[PDB]
Amino acid sequence: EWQTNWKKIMKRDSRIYFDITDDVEMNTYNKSKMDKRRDLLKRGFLTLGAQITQFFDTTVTIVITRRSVENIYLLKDTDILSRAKKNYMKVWSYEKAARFLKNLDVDLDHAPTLSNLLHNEKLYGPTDRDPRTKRDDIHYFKYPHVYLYDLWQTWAPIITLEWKPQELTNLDELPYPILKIGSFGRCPFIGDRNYDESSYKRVVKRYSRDKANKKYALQLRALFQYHADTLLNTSKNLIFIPHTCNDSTKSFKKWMQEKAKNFEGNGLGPTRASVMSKNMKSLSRLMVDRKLGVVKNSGYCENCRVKYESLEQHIVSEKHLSFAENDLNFEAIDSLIENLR
Amino acid sequence: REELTLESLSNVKANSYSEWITQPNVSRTIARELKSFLLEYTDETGRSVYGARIRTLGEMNSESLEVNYRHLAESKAILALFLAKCPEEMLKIFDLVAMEATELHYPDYARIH
Amino acid sequence: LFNLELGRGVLVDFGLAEAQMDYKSNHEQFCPCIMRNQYSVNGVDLTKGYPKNETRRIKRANRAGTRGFRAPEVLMKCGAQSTKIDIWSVGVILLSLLGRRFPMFQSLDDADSLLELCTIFGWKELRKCAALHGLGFEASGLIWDKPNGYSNGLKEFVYDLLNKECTIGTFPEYSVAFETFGFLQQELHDDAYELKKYQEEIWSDHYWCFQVLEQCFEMDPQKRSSAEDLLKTPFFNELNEN
Amino acid sequence: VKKVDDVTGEKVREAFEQFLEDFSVQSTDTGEVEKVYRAQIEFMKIYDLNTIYIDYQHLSMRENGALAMAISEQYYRFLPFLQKGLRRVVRKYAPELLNTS
Amino acid sequence: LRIIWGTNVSIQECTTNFRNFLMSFKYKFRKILDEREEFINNTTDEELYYIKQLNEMRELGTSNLNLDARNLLAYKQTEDLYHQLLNYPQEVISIMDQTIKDCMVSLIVDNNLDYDLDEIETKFYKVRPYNVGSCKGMRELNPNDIDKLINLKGLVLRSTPVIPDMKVAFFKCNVCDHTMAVEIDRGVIQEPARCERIDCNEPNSMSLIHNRCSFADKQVIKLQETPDFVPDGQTPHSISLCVYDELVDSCRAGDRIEVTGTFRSIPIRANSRQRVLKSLYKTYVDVVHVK
Ligand SMILES: [Mg+2]
Ligand SMILES: [Zn+2]
Ligand SMILES: [Zn+2]
Ligand SMILES: [Zn+2]
Repeated sequence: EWQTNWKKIMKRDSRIYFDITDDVEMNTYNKSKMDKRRDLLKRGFLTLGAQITQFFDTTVTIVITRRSVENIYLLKDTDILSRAKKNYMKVWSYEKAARFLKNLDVDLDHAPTLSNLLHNEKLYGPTDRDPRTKRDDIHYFKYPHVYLYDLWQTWAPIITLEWKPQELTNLDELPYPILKIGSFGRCPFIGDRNYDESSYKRVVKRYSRDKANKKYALQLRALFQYHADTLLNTSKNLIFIPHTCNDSTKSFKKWMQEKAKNFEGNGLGPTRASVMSKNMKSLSRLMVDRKLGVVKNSGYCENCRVKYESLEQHIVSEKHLSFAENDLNFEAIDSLIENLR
Repeated sequence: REELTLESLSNVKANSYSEWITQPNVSRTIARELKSFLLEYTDETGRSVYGARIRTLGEMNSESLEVNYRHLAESKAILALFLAKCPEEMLKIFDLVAMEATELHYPDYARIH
Repeated sequence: LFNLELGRGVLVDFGLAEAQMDYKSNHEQFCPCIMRNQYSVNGVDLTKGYPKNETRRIKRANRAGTRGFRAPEVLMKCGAQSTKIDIWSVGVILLSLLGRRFPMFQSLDDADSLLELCTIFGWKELRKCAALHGLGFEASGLIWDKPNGYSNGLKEFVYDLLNKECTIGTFPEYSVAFETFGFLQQELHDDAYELKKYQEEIWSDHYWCFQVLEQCFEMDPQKRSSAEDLLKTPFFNELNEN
Repeated sequence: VKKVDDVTGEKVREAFEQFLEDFSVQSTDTGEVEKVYRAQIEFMKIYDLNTIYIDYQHLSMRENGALAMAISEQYYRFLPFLQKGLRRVVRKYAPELLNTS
Repeated sequence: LRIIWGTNVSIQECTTNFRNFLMSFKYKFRKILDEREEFINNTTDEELYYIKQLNEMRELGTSNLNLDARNLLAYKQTEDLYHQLLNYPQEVISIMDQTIKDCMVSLIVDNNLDYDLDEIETKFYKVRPYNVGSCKGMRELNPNDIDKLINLKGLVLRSTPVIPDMKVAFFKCNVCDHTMAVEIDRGVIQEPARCERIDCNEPNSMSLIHNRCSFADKQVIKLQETPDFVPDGQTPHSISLCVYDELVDSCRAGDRIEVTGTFRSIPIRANSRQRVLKSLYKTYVDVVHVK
């Protein structure tokens, strides 16, 4: 059982140097793939959380050498294997380190099919390009943004909001709802806009509205005070929980403290396609107001599948009259008219 | 072939040390081996003197590494001899080596110096 | 529709009432969200940005409902919708009463309502909610007043909705909100003994009310409580008279 | 510099290599399994030919048609990879054909 | 709001009007328009005409809708859409293609049909207005008629072989073999002056790979005018028509065809060496429909 007795010092006394030298002559492609092994052991030791010292020290626990640990018989006094013998350092080789990693129960290996590659190339363009580079085909985010997408990438992204920095100015109105609290029943996100509840001109309104609205709330209070069920209402009269926060009545008494003689459309919509053509998106750049060039009831009509600007002319139109006169359309409802009767 | 070791570095296939050091097969070997020398060398007490020098360099934003000649001569005699021989091609490879060594401890240091 | 003096009500509108169909014609299949049967790389990421000219169809899921009462599962286009969402619409009303704000959410857009839910809860909660329906959420660079705001709970939320109210003076002297405000001053720390045990009555009521309020306000559809279990909760311990 | 590799190009080259090596045909009552293209390679080795004749009918069967699509539809893209695969196959089988002689 | 600069066309209003026309047009409207009300038969002239056409195109898998322009005159809401289409064929036809896609998606979803929506969404639908106002021959068109939807009638004399028109330019790095794919924009392709890869920034490393680019079909057809009105003293005229990507080789020599298309003008370079254009523009027709 090596996975526990060796993993206790794994978190507290576990700091390792990786040797970079090579004893014997080597090839350049082989040099690259031994660099890849060095990084592979690096991230196989990194995943477990073991600290690593790039600077060789005397407080180093393990060194792993592409050097021959074995045949150590003749070496320089300054060579790191000599000082590993010298300070009880746990000397390993890369094959021995691979054996240890296999005994760690950690994966050595951390598109398979040509048909899958061709399917991937049917979308996403081809693959003859740098895998990690700004594709110039996909709009990348650099400013404050909100982006909700499908991880399966099977559906189009639902939310793509991208605001320029100057749009983030004027904190009175953001393009997104920053939480605001508000007062007097306001929608929290909505502020008191052009509304100063501290203005007495406003105050003589809310307290007075509360005076006429007083006893409706008193009746409701007395009716919902003791029992949640209202069938046991009839039974000292009113009880209240004491408070100290100032009020509309307290505010108005304060304003007499401070000012009075003293100092201080239809509901439906057409079914539109999701994919926008490139030409239609290009036309969006050329838009100008109708000041250049060239009955409130308006909305969609699920019967005729046409949008109207006027109800009194849609109902008298040809298609709507034809639909209404055709009793085959109103068939399932015809079951109900006489099913109840 | 295209990659050498410290032992094979002594045998020079060129007429003079300048052509030897300029040769890429020798240049990469020298660069790797100086990278090793900066990392491994430690004092008799245990202090990695180049370790502390890199930290001081990073903590002071300096661009000077105070590399000693005892440590190079004792650790890698052939490279100290090469430095004393052709100090123009050397101190050009090793300045890069020192930059790499100080970037490992102090990442994103090229933006400063 | 609720008559106060009789004290009971009825559900009237059904024009937009969809009928659920079966789950199959424990979070492996009810909600990887596979519906529409469309559940059956190198060089491109599709996480750091969106395609400039998109050639994919947007999901088509039911969005019928009302602004500011749409559940998280109906805010992010999710097939396999269940009755659970209506439970969410119960909480918002329960949240409207506690706080004395009727228009709880402006909800100008689906994205706008979803970001409104980010302010009361937090970006991480909304993203972990999205990760359930198979969708990924991402937002950065935004000046949210509290990151992961109102984490103490919706308790602190109503307390702030009441704080601005109890400092300016927007409540009357015969108000009922002051009881909730003084009970959150309990929950947050920031003769005449009908006073004391009606004190205990309304405090126990508020304490359990926030429990049902947070069961209603849950991101997970499945682990959200149903109507039966929500009615069996000890906040409603007045059903013995039946 | 890290030259960009065409992943599907390498895959098509490997598929072409197995097509050249492992392809077999059933003779018409005159013999058992015969590898057509290895025989063609040794034929053009003996007779010092430069052209190898690949039958598209034979190629369509391999890789459930996935090699067939890519070679027919993107021939100008995958031609160097086909050349590399053929050169490797010649290098392992009949290695003396890679020189002008 | 938000009309297009240089045109009367508003995307929202034009889309709404064309959708209403598509959902609610019957051929009895045109029979009334042509003062032929006594030919009106209730059986086939009282069915939505374009709804049936859209259903047939969905069932058959086709992508082109043949829109009779005069039909837009029959409908009241599209009396202005007719003039907008004639005056601004490009914008209006693009809006009509988008509207056709929306209309077919609505037909599939609203009626809850079984048809898959994946291949509908990815399909490019096109509109082919043909029966636009027939007059003015070809020689009576003034420069104010450039970029307008005109209708010619004549005889096909000749047709050039299929010309490849590059739509996507495929470049390749001479150093790291990294490739971008530039899209054409109004006949101009922005050749990269640097490899976009952050690893190498060689200035002139990129080279155009002609045989790996994306090409489309273009064909020039020589037509002899046979106008309804021939002014005194003039001789028969010959014009060049341009067919694109599905109309190539649809007209053979000796065919008598009525062609509806955009009256275009292009500046012709005086010499092949320098970039200097001639002040006298050359006129031709971009074919959108052949009858
Ligand atoms: Mg309703
Ligand atoms: Zn109608
Ligand atoms: Zn779901
Ligand atoms: Zn490059």
